[PDB]
Amino acid sequence: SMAAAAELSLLEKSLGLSKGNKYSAQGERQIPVLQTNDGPSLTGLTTIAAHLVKQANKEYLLGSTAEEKAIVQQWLEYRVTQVDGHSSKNDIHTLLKDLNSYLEDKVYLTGYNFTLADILLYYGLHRFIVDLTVQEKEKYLNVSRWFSHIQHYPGIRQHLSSVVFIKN
Amino acid sequence: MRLFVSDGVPGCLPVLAAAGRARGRAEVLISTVGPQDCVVPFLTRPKVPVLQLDSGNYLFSTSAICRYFFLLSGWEQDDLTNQWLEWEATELQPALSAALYYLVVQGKKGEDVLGSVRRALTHIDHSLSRQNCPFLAGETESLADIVLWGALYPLLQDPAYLPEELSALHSWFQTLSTQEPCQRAAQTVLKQQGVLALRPYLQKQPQPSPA
Repeated sequence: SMAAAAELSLLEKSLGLSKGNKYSAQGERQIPVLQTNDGPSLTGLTTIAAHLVKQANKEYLLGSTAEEKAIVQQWLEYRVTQVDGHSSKNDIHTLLKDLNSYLEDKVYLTGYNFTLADILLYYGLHRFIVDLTVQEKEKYLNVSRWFSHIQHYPGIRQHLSSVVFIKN
Repeated sequence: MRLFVSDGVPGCLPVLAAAGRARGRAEVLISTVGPQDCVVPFLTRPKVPVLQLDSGNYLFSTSAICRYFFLLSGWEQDDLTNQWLEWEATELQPALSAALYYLVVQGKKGEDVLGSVRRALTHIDHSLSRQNCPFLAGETESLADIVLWGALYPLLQDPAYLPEELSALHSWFQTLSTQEPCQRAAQTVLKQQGVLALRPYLQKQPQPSPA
Protein backbone atom coordinates (compact mmCIF):
# COMPACT_ATOMS: atom_id res chain seq x y z
CA SER A 1 0.00 0.00 0.00
CA MET A 2 0.91 3.69 -0.27
CA ALA A 3 2.45 5.09 2.84
CA ALA A 4 -0.21 6.94 4.79
CA ALA A 5 1.70 10.24 4.66
CA ALA A 6 1.95 9.95 0.89
CA GLU A 7 -1.78 9.23 0.66
CA LEU A 8 -2.62 12.16 2.91
CA SER A 9 -0.51 14.54 0.77
CA LEU A 10 -2.49 13.30 -2.24
CA LEU A 11 -5.77 13.91 -0.42
CA GLU A 12 -4.73 17.34 0.75
CA LYS A 13 -4.11 18.35 -2.81
CA SER A 14 -7.33 16.89 -4.04
CA LEU A 15 -9.04 18.90 -1.38
CA GLY A 16 -7.30 22.05 -2.18
CA LEU A 17 -5.51 22.47 1.12
CA SER A 18 -2.57 24.82 0.86
CA LYS A 19 -1.06 23.65 3.10
CA GLY A 20 1.27 20.95 3.87
CA ASN A 21 0.55 19.31 7.26
CA LYS A 22 3.23 17.38 9.08
CA TYR A 23 2.26 13.82 9.94
CA SER A 24 4.24 11.79 12.43
CA ALA A 25 3.94 8.01 12.47
CA GLN A 26 3.05 5.92 15.53
CA GLY A 27 3.54 2.26 16.39
CA GLU A 28 4.84 -0.59 14.25
CA ARG A 29 2.16 -0.14 11.60
CA GLN A 30 3.26 3.48 11.08
CA ILE A 31 -0.24 4.81 11.71
CA PRO A 32 -0.31 8.45 10.69
CA VAL A 33 -0.67 11.07 13.41
CA LEU A 34 -1.82 14.66 12.91
CA GLN A 35 -1.07 17.47 15.32
CA THR A 36 -4.37 19.33 15.01
CA ASN A 37 -4.92 23.08 15.06
CA ASP A 38 -5.24 23.13 17.95
CA GLY A 39 -4.10 21.02 19.54
CA PRO A 40 -4.88 17.42 20.45
CA SER A 41 -3.55 14.55 18.31
CA LEU A 42 -5.65 12.80 15.66
CA THR A 43 -4.62 9.25 14.81
CA GLY A 44 -5.54 6.99 11.92
CA LEU A 45 -5.81 7.29 8.14
CA THR A 46 -9.60 7.62 7.73
CA THR A 47 -9.90 9.64 10.91
CA ILE A 48 -7.43 12.27 9.66
CA ALA A 49 -9.00 12.14 6.18
CA ALA A 50 -12.46 13.07 7.49
CA HIS A 51 -10.83 15.90 9.52
CA LEU A 52 -9.11 17.30 6.41
CA VAL A 53 -12.40 17.19 4.51
CA LYS A 54 -14.04 19.34 7.23
CA GLN A 55 -10.99 21.61 7.35
CA ALA A 56 -11.42 22.22 3.60
CA ASN A 57 -15.15 22.89 4.15
CA LYS A 58 -16.23 20.10 1.81
CA GLU A 59 -18.17 18.07 4.31
CA TYR A 60 -20.55 16.89 1.55
CA LEU A 61 -17.71 14.46 0.75
CA LEU A 62 -18.63 12.66 4.00
CA GLY A 63 -22.22 12.13 2.87
CA SER A 64 -25.34 14.30 3.05
CA THR A 65 -27.87 12.02 4.83
CA ALA A 66 -27.70 9.55 7.69
CA GLU A 67 -27.69 6.69 5.19
CA GLU A 68 -25.00 8.17 2.92
CA LYS A 69 -22.78 9.00 5.93
CA ALA A 70 -23.05 5.39 7.10
CA ILE A 71 -22.26 4.00 3.66
CA VAL A 72 -19.25 6.32 3.32
CA GLN A 73 -17.84 5.11 6.62
CA GLN A 74 -18.49 1.49 5.69
CA TRP A 75 -16.35 1.87 2.54
CA LEU A 76 -13.58 3.80 4.39
CA GLU A 77 -13.47 0.93 6.90
CA TYR A 78 -13.48 -1.56 4.02
CA ARG A 79 -10.51 0.29 2.58
CA VAL A 80 -8.43 0.04 5.80
CA THR A 81 -9.39 -3.52 6.77
CA GLN A 82 -9.96 -5.42 3.51
CA VAL A 83 -7.99 -3.66 0.78
CA ASP A 84 -4.90 -2.74 2.79
CA GLY A 85 -4.89 -6.29 4.17
CA HIS A 86 -3.96 -8.00 0.86
CA SER A 87 -1.03 -8.07 -1.60
CA SER A 88 -0.54 -9.01 -5.25
CA LYS A 89 -3.18 -11.15 -6.83
CA ASN A 90 -5.04 -13.81 -5.06
CA ASP A 91 -7.34 -12.67 -2.46
CA ILE A 92 -7.88 -9.65 -4.45
CA HIS A 93 -10.06 -11.48 -6.97
CA THR A 94 -12.77 -12.24 -4.46
CA LEU A 95 -12.63 -8.67 -3.47
CA LEU A 96 -12.88 -7.39 -6.97
CA LYS A 97 -15.76 -9.72 -7.70
CA ASP A 98 -17.72 -8.36 -4.79
CA LEU A 99 -16.87 -4.76 -5.68
CA ASN A 100 -17.79 -5.59 -9.28
CA SER A 101 -21.24 -6.83 -8.23
CA TYR A 102 -21.80 -3.82 -5.98
CA LEU A 103 -20.94 -1.28 -8.67
CA GLU A 104 -23.16 -2.88 -11.35
CA ASP A 105 -25.80 -0.21 -10.79
CA LYS A 106 -23.86 2.67 -9.24
CA VAL A 107 -21.69 5.49 -10.56
CA TYR A 108 -19.97 6.14 -7.21
CA LEU A 109 -19.68 4.06 -4.01
CA THR A 110 -22.72 5.69 -2.43
CA GLY A 111 -24.83 6.08 -5.55
CA TYR A 112 -24.82 9.31 -7.55
CA ASN A 113 -22.73 11.48 -5.26
CA PHE A 114 -18.93 11.46 -5.33
CA THR A 115 -17.52 11.11 -1.79
CA LEU A 116 -14.31 10.68 0.21
CA ALA A 117 -15.02 6.93 -0.02
CA ASP A 118 -14.43 7.03 -3.79
CA ILE A 119 -11.14 8.96 -3.41
CA LEU A 120 -9.61 6.60 -0.82
CA LEU A 121 -10.81 3.39 -2.46
CA TYR A 122 -9.29 4.66 -5.74
CA TYR A 123 -5.98 5.47 -4.03
CA GLY A 124 -6.06 2.08 -2.24
CA LEU A 125 -6.94 -0.02 -5.30
CA HIS A 126 -4.57 1.75 -7.73
CA ARG A 127 -1.65 -0.61 -7.01
CA PHE A 128 -3.83 -3.62 -7.94
CA ILE A 129 -5.72 -2.11 -10.85
CA VAL A 130 -2.52 -0.92 -12.50
CA ASP A 131 -1.38 -4.58 -12.63
CA LEU A 132 -4.60 -5.98 -14.13
CA THR A 133 -4.49 -7.75 -17.49
CA VAL A 134 -6.84 -6.78 -20.33
CA GLN A 135 -8.76 -9.97 -19.55
CA GLU A 136 -9.23 -9.07 -15.89
CA LYS A 137 -10.28 -5.51 -16.70
CA GLU A 138 -13.05 -7.01 -18.84
CA LYS A 139 -13.98 -9.54 -16.12
CA TYR A 140 -14.36 -6.73 -13.57
CA LEU A 141 -16.11 -4.36 -15.95
CA ASN A 142 -18.00 -2.37 -13.32
CA VAL A 143 -14.86 -1.81 -11.25
CA SER A 144 -13.14 -0.73 -14.48
CA ARG A 145 -15.89 1.74 -15.29
CA TRP A 146 -15.87 3.28 -11.78
CA PHE A 147 -12.04 3.43 -11.66
CA SER A 148 -11.82 4.96 -15.15
CA HIS A 149 -14.32 7.58 -13.99
CA ILE A 150 -12.48 8.47 -10.76
CA GLN A 151 -9.07 8.65 -12.46
CA HIS A 152 -10.36 11.47 -14.64
CA TYR A 153 -12.27 13.26 -11.86
CA PRO A 154 -10.61 16.74 -11.63
CA GLY A 155 -7.50 16.90 -9.41
CA ILE A 156 -7.78 13.39 -7.96
CA ARG A 157 -5.22 11.44 -10.02
CA GLN A 158 -2.25 13.87 -9.75
CA HIS A 159 1.00 11.95 -10.38
CA LEU A 160 -0.62 8.49 -10.26
CA SER A 161 -0.34 6.51 -13.52
CA SER A 162 -3.42 6.46 -15.73
CA VAL A 163 -4.72 2.94 -16.34
CA VAL A 164 -5.79 2.11 -19.91
CA PHE A 165 -9.38 1.11 -20.40
CA ILE A 166 -11.20 0.87 -23.55
CA LYS A 167 -14.92 1.08 -23.37
CA ASN A 168 -16.20 -0.82 -22.12
CA MET B 1 -35.60 -1.86 7.61
CA ARG B 2 -34.43 -5.36 8.35
CA LEU B 3 -31.49 -6.30 10.50
CA PHE B 4 -30.09 -9.79 10.08
CA VAL B 5 -28.38 -11.40 13.09
CA SER B 6 -27.17 -14.92 13.96
CA ASP B 7 -26.65 -16.91 17.18
CA GLY B 8 -23.18 -16.73 18.70
CA VAL B 9 -21.83 -14.14 16.29
CA PRO B 10 -20.05 -11.45 18.35
CA GLY B 11 -20.61 -8.65 15.78
CA CYS B 12 -24.31 -8.88 16.58
CA LEU B 13 -23.64 -7.55 20.12
CA PRO B 14 -23.01 -3.89 19.36
CA VAL B 15 -25.76 -3.56 16.77
CA LEU B 16 -28.38 -5.02 18.90
CA ALA B 17 -27.33 -2.60 21.62
CA ALA B 18 -27.47 0.34 19.16
CA ALA B 19 -30.77 -0.53 17.46
CA GLY B 20 -32.93 1.35 20.02
CA ARG B 21 -31.49 4.64 18.72
CA ALA B 22 -33.71 4.30 15.62
CA ARG B 23 -36.91 4.70 17.74
CA GLY B 24 -39.27 7.31 16.33
CA ARG B 25 -37.26 7.57 13.09
CA ALA B 26 -37.61 4.13 11.51
CA GLU B 27 -38.65 0.58 12.41
CA VAL B 28 -35.98 -2.12 12.72
CA LEU B 29 -37.20 -5.64 12.03
CA ILE B 30 -34.92 -8.31 13.51
CA SER B 31 -34.39 -11.50 11.53
CA THR B 32 -32.34 -14.46 12.74
CA VAL B 33 -30.52 -16.44 10.06
CA GLY B 34 -27.92 -19.22 9.79
CA PRO B 35 -24.09 -18.79 9.83
CA GLN B 36 -23.59 -19.88 6.22
CA ASP B 37 -26.61 -17.90 4.96
CA CYS B 38 -25.80 -15.23 2.35
CA VAL B 39 -28.12 -12.22 2.64
CA VAL B 40 -26.18 -9.48 0.80
CA PRO B 41 -26.58 -9.97 -3.00
CA PHE B 42 -23.18 -8.46 -3.89
CA LEU B 43 -21.21 -10.47 -1.29
CA THR B 44 -19.89 -13.94 -2.19
CA ARG B 45 -19.37 -15.18 1.34
CA PRO B 46 -21.91 -15.16 4.21
CA LYS B 47 -21.69 -12.10 6.47
CA VAL B 48 -23.73 -11.20 9.54
CA PRO B 49 -24.93 -8.86 10.96
CA VAL B 50 -26.29 -6.99 7.91
CA LEU B 51 -28.83 -4.25 7.75
CA GLN B 52 -31.13 -4.01 4.71
CA LEU B 53 -32.12 -0.35 4.49
CA ASP B 54 -35.49 0.99 3.33
CA SER B 55 -33.68 2.28 0.21
CA GLY B 56 -32.67 -1.28 -0.60
CA ASN B 57 -28.94 -0.67 0.04
CA TYR B 58 -27.05 -2.91 2.51
CA LEU B 59 -24.77 -2.10 5.47
CA PHE B 60 -22.40 -5.03 6.09
CA SER B 61 -19.99 -3.40 8.56
CA THR B 62 -20.98 -3.59 12.24
CA SER B 63 -19.57 -0.18 13.07
CA ALA B 64 -21.31 1.41 10.08
CA ILE B 65 -24.59 -0.14 11.22
CA CYS B 66 -24.14 1.29 14.75
CA ARG B 67 -23.21 4.65 13.26
CA TYR B 68 -26.36 4.67 11.16
CA PHE B 69 -28.62 4.01 14.21
CA PHE B 70 -26.92 6.83 16.14
CA LEU B 71 -27.18 9.23 13.13
CA LEU B 72 -30.94 8.53 12.98
CA SER B 73 -31.22 9.59 16.64
CA GLY B 74 -29.54 12.92 15.79
CA TRP B 75 -25.99 12.07 16.93
CA GLU B 76 -23.32 14.11 15.10
CA GLN B 77 -19.96 12.79 13.83
CA ASP B 78 -16.91 13.92 15.84
CA ASP B 79 -13.16 13.28 15.43
CA LEU B 80 -12.74 11.49 18.76
CA THR B 81 -15.45 8.99 17.94
CA ASN B 82 -13.98 8.32 14.46
CA GLN B 83 -10.61 7.90 16.13
CA TRP B 84 -11.98 5.24 18.52
CA LEU B 85 -13.87 3.38 15.80
CA GLU B 86 -10.79 3.24 13.51
CA TRP B 87 -8.67 2.01 16.42
CA GLU B 88 -11.27 -0.63 17.24
CA ALA B 89 -11.27 -1.87 13.62
CA THR B 90 -7.56 -1.87 12.94
CA GLU B 91 -5.88 -2.46 16.32
CA LEU B 92 -8.29 -3.88 18.89
CA GLN B 93 -10.16 -6.40 16.74
CA PRO B 94 -7.10 -8.37 15.68
CA ALA B 95 -5.73 -8.32 19.27
CA LEU B 96 -9.15 -9.48 20.51
CA SER B 97 -9.51 -12.09 17.77
CA ALA B 98 -6.12 -13.56 18.71
CA ALA B 99 -6.99 -13.64 22.44
CA LEU B 100 -10.38 -15.22 21.74
CA TYR B 101 -8.64 -17.74 19.49
CA TYR B 102 -6.27 -18.84 22.27
CA LEU B 103 -9.15 -18.86 24.69
CA VAL B 104 -11.95 -20.53 22.89
CA VAL B 105 -10.31 -22.41 20.12
CA GLN B 106 -7.09 -23.63 21.74
CA GLY B 107 -8.45 -23.68 25.30
CA LYS B 108 -5.63 -21.61 26.85
CA LYS B 109 -6.03 -19.48 30.01
CA GLY B 110 -4.31 -16.69 31.92
CA GLU B 111 -1.54 -14.60 30.35
CA ASP B 112 -1.60 -16.84 27.25
CA VAL B 113 -4.92 -15.11 26.49
CA LEU B 114 -4.42 -11.74 28.18
CA GLY B 115 -0.96 -11.24 26.67
CA SER B 116 -2.30 -10.41 23.23
CA VAL B 117 -4.75 -7.71 24.48
CA ARG B 118 -3.11 -6.22 27.59
CA ARG B 119 -1.68 -3.37 25.56
CA ALA B 120 -5.10 -2.56 24.05
CA LEU B 121 -6.89 -2.82 27.44
CA THR B 122 -4.28 -0.60 29.06
CA HIS B 123 -4.73 2.01 26.32
CA ILE B 124 -8.49 2.11 26.98
CA ASP B 125 -7.98 2.29 30.75
CA HIS B 126 -5.50 5.14 30.44
CA SER B 127 -7.78 7.09 28.07
CA LEU B 128 -10.70 6.78 30.49
CA SER B 129 -8.44 7.83 33.39
CA ARG B 130 -6.98 10.97 31.83
CA GLN B 131 -10.48 12.12 30.90
CA ASN B 132 -12.67 13.12 33.83
CA CYS B 133 -15.82 11.94 32.03
CA PRO B 134 -17.40 8.50 32.79
CA PHE B 135 -17.68 7.51 29.12
CA LEU B 136 -15.27 7.34 26.18
CA ALA B 137 -16.08 10.60 24.53
CA GLY B 138 -19.01 11.90 26.59
CA GLU B 139 -20.98 12.44 29.80
CA THR B 140 -23.41 9.77 28.62
CA GLU B 141 -22.64 6.59 26.65
CA SER B 142 -22.41 7.15 22.93
CA LEU B 143 -21.41 5.39 19.68
CA ALA B 144 -17.77 4.82 20.66
CA ASP B 145 -18.81 3.21 23.96
CA ILE B 146 -21.28 0.80 22.35
CA VAL B 147 -18.86 -0.25 19.61
CA LEU B 148 -15.99 -0.81 22.06
CA TRP B 149 -18.25 -2.51 24.60
CA GLY B 150 -19.55 -4.81 21.85
CA ALA B 151 -16.07 -5.88 20.78
CA LEU B 152 -14.78 -6.38 24.33
CA TYR B 153 -17.79 -8.15 25.82
CA PRO B 154 -17.05 -11.71 24.64
CA LEU B 155 -13.72 -11.63 26.51
CA LEU B 156 -14.19 -9.21 29.40
CA GLN B 157 -17.51 -10.74 30.50
CA ASP B 158 -15.14 -13.15 32.29
CA PRO B 159 -13.46 -11.27 35.19
CA ALA B 160 -10.34 -13.44 34.80
CA TYR B 161 -9.57 -11.33 31.70
CA LEU B 162 -10.33 -7.89 33.10
CA PRO B 163 -7.26 -6.93 35.21
CA GLU B 164 -8.36 -5.03 38.35
CA GLU B 165 -5.40 -2.63 38.24
CA LEU B 166 -7.15 -1.26 35.14
CA SER B 167 -9.79 0.31 37.39
CA ALA B 168 -11.22 2.88 34.94
CA LEU B 169 -11.81 0.19 32.36
CA HIS B 170 -13.37 -2.05 34.91
CA SER B 171 -15.81 0.65 36.04
CA TRP B 172 -16.72 1.73 32.51
CA PHE B 173 -17.15 -1.85 31.29
CA GLN B 174 -19.35 -2.83 34.23
CA THR B 175 -21.50 0.29 33.82
CA LEU B 176 -22.17 -0.38 30.14
CA SER B 177 -22.92 -4.04 30.64
CA THR B 178 -25.66 -3.22 33.15
CA GLN B 179 -27.48 -0.84 30.78
CA GLU B 180 -30.68 -2.41 29.48
CA PRO B 181 -29.91 -2.46 25.73
CA CYS B 182 -26.53 -4.08 26.51
CA GLN B 183 -28.15 -6.66 28.81
CA ARG B 184 -30.72 -7.48 26.12
CA ALA B 185 -28.03 -7.78 23.42
CA ALA B 186 -25.83 -10.11 25.49
CA GLN B 187 -28.86 -12.33 26.25
CA THR B 188 -29.90 -12.53 22.60
CA VAL B 189 -26.41 -13.26 21.29
CA LEU B 190 -24.91 -15.46 23.97
CA LYS B 191 -28.11 -16.60 25.47
CA GLN B 192 -26.99 -17.99 28.68
CA GLN B 193 -23.91 -19.71 27.65
CA GLY B 194 -21.11 -17.50 28.13
CA VAL B 195 -18.25 -17.47 25.72
CA LEU B 196 -18.65 -21.02 24.56
CA ALA B 197 -21.46 -19.78 22.34
CA LEU B 198 -18.95 -18.16 20.18
CA ARG B 199 -17.01 -21.27 19.47
CA PRO B 200 -18.37 -22.16 16.14
CA TYR B 201 -17.81 -18.71 14.70
CA LEU B 202 -14.26 -18.51 16.06
CA GLN B 203 -13.33 -21.76 14.45
CA LYS B 204 -13.68 -20.31 11.00
CA GLN B 205 -11.49 -17.36 11.58
CA PRO B 206 -7.97 -16.95 10.32
CA GLN B 207 -5.32 -17.69 12.77
CA PRO B 208 -3.32 -15.00 14.44
CA SER B 209 0.47 -14.19 14.18
CA PRO B 210 2.89 -14.74 17.10
CA ALA B 211 2.81 -14.51 20.94
